[PDB]
Amino acid sequence: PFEIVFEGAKEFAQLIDTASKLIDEAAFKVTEDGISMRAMDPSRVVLIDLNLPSSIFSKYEVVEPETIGVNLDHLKKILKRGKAKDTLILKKGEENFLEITIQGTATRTFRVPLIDVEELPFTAKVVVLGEVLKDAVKDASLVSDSIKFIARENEFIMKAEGETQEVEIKLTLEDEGLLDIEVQEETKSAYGVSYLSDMVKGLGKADEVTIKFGNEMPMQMEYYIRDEGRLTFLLAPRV
Amino acid sequence: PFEIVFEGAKEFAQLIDTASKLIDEAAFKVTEDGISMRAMDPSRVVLIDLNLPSSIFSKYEVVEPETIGVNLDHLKKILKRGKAKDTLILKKGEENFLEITIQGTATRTFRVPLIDVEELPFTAKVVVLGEVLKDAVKDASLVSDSIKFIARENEFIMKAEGETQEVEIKLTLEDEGLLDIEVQEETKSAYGVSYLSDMVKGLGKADEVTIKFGNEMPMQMEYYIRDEGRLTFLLAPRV
Amino acid sequence: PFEIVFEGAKEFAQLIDTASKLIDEAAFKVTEDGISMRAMDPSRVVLIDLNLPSSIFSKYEVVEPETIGVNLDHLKKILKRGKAKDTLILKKGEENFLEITIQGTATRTFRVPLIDVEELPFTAKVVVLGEVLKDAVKDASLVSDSIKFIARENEFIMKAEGETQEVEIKLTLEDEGLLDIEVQEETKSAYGVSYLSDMVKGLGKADEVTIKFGNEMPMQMEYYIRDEGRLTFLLAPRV
Repeated sequence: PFEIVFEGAKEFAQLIDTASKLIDEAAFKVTEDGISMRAMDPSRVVLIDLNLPSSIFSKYEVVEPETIGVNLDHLKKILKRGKAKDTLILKKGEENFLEITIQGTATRTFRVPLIDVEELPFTAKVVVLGEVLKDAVKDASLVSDSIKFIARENEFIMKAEGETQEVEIKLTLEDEGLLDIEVQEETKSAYGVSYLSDMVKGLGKADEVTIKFGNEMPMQMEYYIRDEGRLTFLLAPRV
Repeated sequence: PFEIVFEGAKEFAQLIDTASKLIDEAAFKVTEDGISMRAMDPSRVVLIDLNLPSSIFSKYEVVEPETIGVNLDHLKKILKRGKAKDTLILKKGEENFLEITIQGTATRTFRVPLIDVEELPFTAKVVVLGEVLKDAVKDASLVSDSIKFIARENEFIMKAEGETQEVEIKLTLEDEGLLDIEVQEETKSAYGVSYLSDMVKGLGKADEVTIKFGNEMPMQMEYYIRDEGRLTFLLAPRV
Repeated sequence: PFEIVFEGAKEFAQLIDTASKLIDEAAFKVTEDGISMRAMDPSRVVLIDLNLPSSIFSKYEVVEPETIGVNLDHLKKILKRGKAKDTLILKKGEENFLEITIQGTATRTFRVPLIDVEELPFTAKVVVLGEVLKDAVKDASLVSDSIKFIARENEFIMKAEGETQEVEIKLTLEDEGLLDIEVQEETKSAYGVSYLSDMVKGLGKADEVTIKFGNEMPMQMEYYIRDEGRLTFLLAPRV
């Protein structure tokens, strides 16, 4: 069916690690154009959409298109064996088995059984640095389990208050953190910090994150893996 | 009342972290000259005297003098959010609330409720490197809960023995560790290693530590934070 | 009896640390030529043979030959106090006490009581990089408690399978990992991963490891500490 090679096994491990913090089971659609995966977290709050085009792979050969289901927690522990300079080879041919090869000084091939997996009018859009978003969520985690997103004409505010203390992060476009802001009407919404904590991990300091959300509306978070691999989250608002 | 800015949020976090290992509650006197704090550990063995002059702050503006009480364990977790290059802003104006702002790529402002806090003839003086003192205490921690301090005319000895093993550290002025030694009469005293372990943390390898103590007498340990900020411990002798 | 000095206290600590993961009690024979130690793991599966010649020591003076018994777990915690650039001095003279001196900025001398300790036709030989052997064992640890060693005329295979998954590492001399291979007849044998995990720790990426084993036969693993200090393991085959 296919032979797929990814340079930098550790970074691919982190990518799967990030997803594994929200999902445990997922089906990967392997086509001629790339690898796509759409899964949902157990609490049905987060929709994860991962798109890995062939351009981010050193070698991409798919003889026949196929959808495979893997255990991300199982897959993660194997991918963590790879170093930063290691080469990752994803081979599939034994009908119901996935070959995971970590190639560095030597060639180490894992053999994993495949499993059966069952397969918005945003009024505010902002583009923020991954660092700022990461720090803001962690800050909110100290004071509350809930973080509020506020977007005005020329300012973006992330605010969280608890029983005793409070944290607030304001961005006004003239700052380094905020790169772009497109707001139609004043937009307020609150989300679970615990969820945002998991989907914010793996973010680089230079990563550009696009956030779309509305009043009492789910938010869409999107950034790119190696500039071509798209990772999109759809987070439901806090009840 | 005041606006105080400190460059290097992580180092300030470590300073509060060090104190938090001995005290949980403390009152900070904020004057025109600097910030001072005098608190005592729960076991009433250690007296901590911290002095932070305005010279170690990038911006020091105190409109009106005031004494504020904070939870160091609470304060510590917030200050740990700051990086090494981060900017720390301590703002106070809302009568009973302290604003803690971590400023790096973006501006993140915490809001913390203030709490109500209730506010020797040394015969031997030595000046030792922070590294030597740190290593000696940790060495003593392996063999005993008690460490003995011995100071002669031209030698300084830290010795600890347990039930089975023993460690000894001798300094004779001609060594790199000992920089100065002023001893009137032969001086012996023992102290709790657990306490010395906490007050020795955060010490640099180049820090100069001045130790004063006497026979069956409490010891005074003092070194400087950024060459101007004075940190002084008063440790009672072992019973 | 002797005064022995070793430059690089941290590396010596790691050496004792590695052995301590297999043995808890051992007798060290100190002669004019070097220090040797032969002990066995509690489960009587592994024989450890350590040889430390005088050439790896900065100063080696043995007045009288002697065999001393120490607690490696006790010894390890003391040696961990030493840094990479620290100097280690092993002094013995008080008949039943060992002096352990860590010398860096200052001189810290420990005093430890000595204890009383009670003192193959290989058909396949391979020389492999320490990195490859380390990675292979860790890979096998994920899928099974048993790892199989296979050596053919011009290929060396380490294979492990569990209940659901499988890992395989093939080396064919033309690879970077395999440096030499001398095989008489086809050789197969299996060993416990848990044991191999402990004796593979401390291995460098550039270390050359010589492995000798036979059909249903114990394996001999050998590499060198600082090119002169020989460390040899004798691991029994899996039942």
